[PDB]
Amino acid sequence: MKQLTILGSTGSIGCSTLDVVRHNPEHFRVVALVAGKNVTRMVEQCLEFSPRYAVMDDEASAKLLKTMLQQQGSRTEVLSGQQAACDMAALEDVDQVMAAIVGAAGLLPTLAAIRAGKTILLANKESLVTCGRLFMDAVKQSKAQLLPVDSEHNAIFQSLPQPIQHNLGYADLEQNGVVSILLTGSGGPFRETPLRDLATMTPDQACRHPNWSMGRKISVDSATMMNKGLEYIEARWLFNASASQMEVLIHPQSVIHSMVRYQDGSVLAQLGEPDMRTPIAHTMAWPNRVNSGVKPLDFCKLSALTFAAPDYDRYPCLKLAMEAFEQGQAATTALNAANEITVAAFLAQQIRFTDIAALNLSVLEKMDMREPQCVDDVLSVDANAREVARKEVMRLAS
Amino acid sequence: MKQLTILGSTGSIGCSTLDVVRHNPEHFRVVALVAGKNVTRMVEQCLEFSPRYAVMDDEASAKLLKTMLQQQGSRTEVLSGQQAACDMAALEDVDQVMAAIVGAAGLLPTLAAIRAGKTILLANKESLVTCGRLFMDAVKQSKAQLLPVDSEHNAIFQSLPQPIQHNLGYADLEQNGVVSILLTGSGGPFRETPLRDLATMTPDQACRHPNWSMGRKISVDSATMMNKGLEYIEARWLFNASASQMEVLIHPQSVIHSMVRYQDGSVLAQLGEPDMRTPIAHTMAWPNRVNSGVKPLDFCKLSALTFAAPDYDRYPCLKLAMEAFEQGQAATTALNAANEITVAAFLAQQIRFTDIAALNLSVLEKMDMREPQCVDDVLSVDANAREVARKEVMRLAS
Ligand SMILES: O=CN(O)CCCP(=O)(O)O
Ligand SMILES: O=CN(O)CCCP(=O)(O)O
Repeated sequence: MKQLTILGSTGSIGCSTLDVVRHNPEHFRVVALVAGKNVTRMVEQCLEFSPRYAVMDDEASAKLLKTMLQQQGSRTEVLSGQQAACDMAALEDVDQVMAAIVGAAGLLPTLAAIRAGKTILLANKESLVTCGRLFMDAVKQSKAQLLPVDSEHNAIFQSLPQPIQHNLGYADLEQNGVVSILLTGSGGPFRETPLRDLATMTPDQACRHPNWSMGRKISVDSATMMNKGLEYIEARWLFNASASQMEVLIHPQSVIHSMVRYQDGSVLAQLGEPDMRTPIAHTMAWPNRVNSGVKPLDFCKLSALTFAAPDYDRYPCLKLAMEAFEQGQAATTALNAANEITVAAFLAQQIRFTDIAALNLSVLEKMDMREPQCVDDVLSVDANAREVARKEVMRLAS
Repeated sequence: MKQLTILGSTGSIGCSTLDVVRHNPEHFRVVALVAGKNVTRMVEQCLEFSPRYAVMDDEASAKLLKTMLQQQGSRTEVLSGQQAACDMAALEDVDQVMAAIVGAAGLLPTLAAIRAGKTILLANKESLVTCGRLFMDAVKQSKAQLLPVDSEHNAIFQSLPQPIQHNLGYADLEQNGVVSILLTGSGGPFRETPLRDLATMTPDQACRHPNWSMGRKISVDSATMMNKGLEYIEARWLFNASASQMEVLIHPQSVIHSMVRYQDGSVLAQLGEPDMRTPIAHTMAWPNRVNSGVKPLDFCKLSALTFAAPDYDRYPCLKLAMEAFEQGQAATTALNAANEITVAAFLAQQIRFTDIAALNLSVLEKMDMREPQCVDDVLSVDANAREVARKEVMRLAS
């Protein structure tokens, strides 16, 4: 049996993970849950799965949680704060850590799992994006295996040969017959919205994906295709791909999740319901398989599958991300940080949908700092870009 | 370097194989070519690749070939007949045998390659279909590895886990996380032809596939979906799949070549240009890859990808094949044999398109023989069904 620390347990991916545990009680045990402020969701999960430990980011949420747990008589112990999360990620009995915190705040707990040599179920793209080569070196240095949970990188992983799967980020694509990695592709809810209407789209419209049901941050990123931008950066580290070994396609139907192009002309792809339980279950059971709760994809009830090149006038954030990778790690760390601040500002009705790409661009220009040489440098660049992004947001606020 | 005997070299798959050798002269050498009666094509191939040996099925064709080769001064030696083909398949220096003869006539040379422990690039579905468990036992008994060349089984193979790839036909699908195998799917050139017009379709119309450019036999089988019927039978042996582990879909665009359904909801698929060089190159280079001459699939210039359940009123041959597998090996051997005779009769303008399924059904009913216990029994059943099918054809001739 394999035992779990879930980072970001109350989130969309966290809840999907627990649903896989739920369907496979004889294969998977949760030792620790880590979350932020959603106390009701966390109390549901603690009462259901009886984890050894539960961590909340702030102490007030931890107290509310503990009060309810000791009333019901739960054996689950409650802690709070970032260091507690890092300790939960490194517990001896833990085999796998689901890294599903949103944003760069997930970085330190994820790195702690990595240093403890844990199998990392990686669903926190912002951490690899913001940390890059330093993240990949921490993985190589330790006994840890990365297993991509994000739907796209998971599909790529499944469609890659074993020498790459077993040496992720360090193996040579070309020697293993890989020509390129095909990153798809939904296009968001406004793929067919007139360009000139984009600025009037509300947070609720942006968070309503036709196919996916995920968190608000990721839904907005899908709308701007910053999600694909972040995944483009991440895929380059995870799979050791150059710019010429990356293609980005829009696939509106979200059936194909991504693909790998080989030298003989073959393209290998993963398909399925747009449901995170599938890629999560893939990583948790790898190299075997388990039921994930997701039913068989019915090919006779599908929409016709299409593809299209991304239009950078529609999706300026994609351009920003792809070019940030070329500009280096400081620009990338700062882009991620800015986008966290501007997406939050959009969701809090402080700026418009199209202001995200505008202010992200502005922050990048105003950033003037050196390439990070360590994790502390990554965090200084992050914190600084957050400060500049907050100032820029105030630039377009009522 | 790997060295080749090609069985059926002058055919569509044979020519596609030689094109892969052509693009990879430093990886692949042809020791022997085996063909039938197409002397011009065979002389082209002998003069180009300078094989050690060339075999033609009849002695008159061998003579015409030899006359031209010794005029030009070629070192290639010419032989004729079936036993010669079997010897070519077992030469010491041969590493791989492309089994690309059409029909059950390919059986004996393919079995000779198998007994010699050769890597079998298997593109002769009629042989496995007609020989079944006996074929798979010959493979298991010897040192031979099957590598499926047919576009569909190749796609399945690429989309299967390594434990299955390395123990093909004997490994358990369910233990390796496989729920089912999804066999696709073109539907032929008459997929959208009114049912009532099918009977007026000519051989030239039947042989014009929108996507594939292959031999006449396989093109007619694609039109009736007997191709899928034969591939259904073959896939059950190759992948150790039961009836409940097989799904058959129409995919009109021939981009997806087939798929594998896993327990967590994942579906793995191979995609590409509908071009046999790709699956051929996959098998020849396995577990590595080579350029096959096929260019990268352009997803931005594709038709929208669709799927549909097969309609047995449109494709009665599919029903015949799927039910023949249940009826056992004699019925299957006899169905294949009948279909070879009736497809030939259709191409020779002796019967109509729709007469293929009718006479195939008739032959099956008239067959009354025991399940084959050995290869000789397989050939008696085959020869007998050919005789009955010829008689039935005469039933509807002018
Ligand atoms: O893990 C799943 N995702 O990343 C969501 C994909 C939505 P997009 O294709 O619009 O980025
Ligand atoms: O190897 C390639 N084929 O089998 C040709 C497929 C044509 P179909 O899908 O109509 O059977």
